[PDB]
Amino acid sequence: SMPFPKDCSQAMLNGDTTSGLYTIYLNGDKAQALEVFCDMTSDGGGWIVFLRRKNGRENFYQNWKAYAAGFGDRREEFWLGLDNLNKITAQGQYELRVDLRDHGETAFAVYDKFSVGDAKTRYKLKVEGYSGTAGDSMAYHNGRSFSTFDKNCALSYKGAFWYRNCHRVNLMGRYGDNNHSQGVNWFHWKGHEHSIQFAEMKLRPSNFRNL
Ligand SMILES: Cc1nccn1Cc1cccc(C#N)c1
Repeated sequence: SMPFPKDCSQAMLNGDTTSGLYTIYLNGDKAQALEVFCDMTSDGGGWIVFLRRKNGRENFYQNWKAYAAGFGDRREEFWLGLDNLNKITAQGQYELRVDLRDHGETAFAVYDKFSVGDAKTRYKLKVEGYSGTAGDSMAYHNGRSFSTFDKNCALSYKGAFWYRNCHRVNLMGRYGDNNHSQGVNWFHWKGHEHSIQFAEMKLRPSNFRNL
């Protein structure tokens, strides 16, 4: 095993094959411990989950400092934090996976290249290299800074995202809200008038597929 695994891929190769909470260490530094949820089953596992929607119990209409730091219950609905995402994606070349489920239907999106810039970039999104079944709804968002109501799409849709004008993805939107663009949306799968029951966003090294 590795003593200070820097993501869920290094924690999995540590032979831990059960999904759940694991400690990772940013840059492999024992002083930068972070508790994460590892999805060890989806497409080979080793995924850090950074967003989960499943029941509408958690409030996602939260401010910049909350989106920077992270919030929620890692075992249920939560947001990992933009500072964490910046520090993880800085460690190497990461891939994004999005898993969606609604009334028994599932879809997914993978982006071969995924990064989140630091606070001086207002946590700029990079997403490239789409494959999957959900439809490429992140392309619209590529290169955009993060937006919250206090730093306006976040206000208009009462959510937070790498908003443009405004969204094709709104996975931090209002749970079960089928009103146009208000809900947990992935436009090129279920449009803007259908809030998705279950959503996870997760990341791991892009080279994991053949390591
Ligand atoms: C540890 C801590 N103190 C304040 C904010 N955070 C970050 C946080 C909170 C809840 C869930 C996640 C995840 N994943 C991250």
